[PDB]
Amino acid sequence: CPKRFAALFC
Amino acid sequence: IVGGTNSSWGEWPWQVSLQVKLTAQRHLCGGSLIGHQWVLTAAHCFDGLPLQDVWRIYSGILNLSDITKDTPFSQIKEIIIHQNYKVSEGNHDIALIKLQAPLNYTEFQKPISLPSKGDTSTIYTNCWVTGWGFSKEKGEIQNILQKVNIPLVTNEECQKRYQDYKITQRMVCAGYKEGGKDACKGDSGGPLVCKHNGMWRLVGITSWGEGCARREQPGVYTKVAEYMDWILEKTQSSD
Ligand SMILES: N=C(N)N1CCCCC1
Repeated sequence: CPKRFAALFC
Repeated sequence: IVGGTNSSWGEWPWQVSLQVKLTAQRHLCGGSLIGHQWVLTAAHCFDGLPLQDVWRIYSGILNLSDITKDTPFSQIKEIIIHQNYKVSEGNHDIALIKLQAPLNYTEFQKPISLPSKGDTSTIYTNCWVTGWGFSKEKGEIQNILQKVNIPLVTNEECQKRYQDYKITQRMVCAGYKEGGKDACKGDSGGPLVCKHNGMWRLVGITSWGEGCARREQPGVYTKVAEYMDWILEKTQSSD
């Protein structure tokens, strides 16, 4: 998942 | 949550912590209890493993450091990710989790109310975002559930700040022009709730934004009203 998403490993 | 404050017991009884245990245990995402066996969260919380034996879902917990070996938790029975979610794109960032057992409702463990399939928010003047995510960019998970009051912003104004994407009618934005208050890493999948006439209800699911709490970069949330047909269909069908 891209940088703009908030999961820790995005 | 950036620029927020510590919550007290019973303020946000729908908030859950979605954690994984492999060899170590960690908080990954937020979620909202919406029924006795159903949690609503973000689809992107599952990029990485959707093999659901790893998950531990904590409800009725205000302070995470309070969690021990003996703290009860829910396990996952079923994961329903929106069929049109594609990780690269980011549209339809919404997922349902069916718990292995129904939960008894208490003052600290109750479902959030859902909107109807077609509303506008202009009555939503009092909105809050909660979670255990970072309190700053390049921060760390917070122990006590944080709350922050943030204004909704029109999709037109949101679109101006994000020329690279994509702000659809199925998203809702919230934030301050000057920044300093916002969701952040670890807050994914958690609730954006608004209080109207003394009742709370779920307006958004924490999704994406540029960094955290930057000026003129509002948070983007999945607009729950636009998925209510989907939520009803999937939960009724599964039940
Ligand atoms: N609201 C912001 N800034 N977010 C949403 C949650 C993922 C990290 C970025």
